[PDB]
Amino acid sequence: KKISQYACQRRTTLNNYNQLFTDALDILAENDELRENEGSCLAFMRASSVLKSLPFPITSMKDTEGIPCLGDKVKSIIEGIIEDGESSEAKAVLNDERYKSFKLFTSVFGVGLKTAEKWFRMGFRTLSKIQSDKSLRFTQMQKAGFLYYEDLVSCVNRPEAEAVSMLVKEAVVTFLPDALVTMTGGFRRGKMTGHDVDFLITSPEATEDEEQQLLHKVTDFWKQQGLLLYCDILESTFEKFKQPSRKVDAADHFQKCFLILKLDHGRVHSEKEGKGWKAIRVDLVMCPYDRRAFALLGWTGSRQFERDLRRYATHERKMMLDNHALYDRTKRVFLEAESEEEIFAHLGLDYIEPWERNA
Ligand SMILES: O=C(/C=C/c1cc(C(=O)c2cccc(F)c2)c[nH]1)/C=C(/O)C(=O)O
Ligand code: NA
Repeated sequence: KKISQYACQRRTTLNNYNQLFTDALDILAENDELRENEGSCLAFMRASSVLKSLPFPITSMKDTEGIPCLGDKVKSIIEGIIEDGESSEAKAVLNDERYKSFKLFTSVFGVGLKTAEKWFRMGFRTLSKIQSDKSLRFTQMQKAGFLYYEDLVSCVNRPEAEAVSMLVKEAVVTFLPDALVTMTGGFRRGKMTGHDVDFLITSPEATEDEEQQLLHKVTDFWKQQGLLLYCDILESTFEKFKQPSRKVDAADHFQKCFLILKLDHGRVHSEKEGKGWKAIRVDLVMCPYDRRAFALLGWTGSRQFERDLRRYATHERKMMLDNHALYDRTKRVFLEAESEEEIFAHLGLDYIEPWERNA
């Protein structure tokens, strides 16, 4: 059969046989994001995504025949890597002063594209020179980002993610004992590591007020217990009867919080001390019970899988999909789902397992 142009019609597992090509294409896509070239960024992301789905490594240009999303620019990059095992294009990006600075500065929690650009234009090149500067003013997010930098830059492993899951579940059930807590993001897709641990929380019997107060109760409990190192709660802007997003990259309107938690080493059951704890980035999302499948699907990712799911729904099925709902423009009805499988069925897609969504 023919490989689909949509990530939602491909099985993308963590055994990537084309890391030589995709690491180069991911660097080129990231540079186009920095250079504000959204179009070229998207073309490299789609090419990298399709190669990640292959069950074999590309070893000749003939191997690329019949593969979609491989334009002439991309094929030149693949050709170059086949030639000497390296990408001269990606090598130039890795040695570029702006690219190096952007990667380094945005590696700090609280620093995005605008602050990284600002510091570069000010002549900063190292985090040591930024942190020690007496004229710079930092946001509370950046202060936390610098204070817990070494812990946050070290990858969160599965024993740590599970230790955090235990803490989240223990805190949540204290206030809502019927609540369902699910680990989402990369770890749900089978990843060994991640930069953070994400969770979806839902309750079948909670009221609108109970739903709203849970993240405040849980974070106050952790603040009392001296485990809350950073906390930012974004209130819900969810609209029960609004049509799903038409945007390329849909925004999530559910109540959520961006945290840094103190994880004591005694809570981690691993193969393996220092201060005896590690700072961990944790995100919590609270959603209404009836929207739990849409939120789970959205938060499981990957970002490319989500983009293609929504693009397929729009272009192929005249349906509108987002983290909150699924709307059928032809039948003029919202479609209900109690599981991810039901969402895939509504869209006419064969079910793709979470570990097959690493697009
Ligand atoms: O990999 C991509 C990100 C989506 C995504 C969401 C997350 C987390 O936030 C996350 C991380 C670790 C643990 C955890 F529980 C949650 C992980 N995957 C996107 C590509 O497709 C690309 O950029 O090419
Ligand atoms: Na950052």
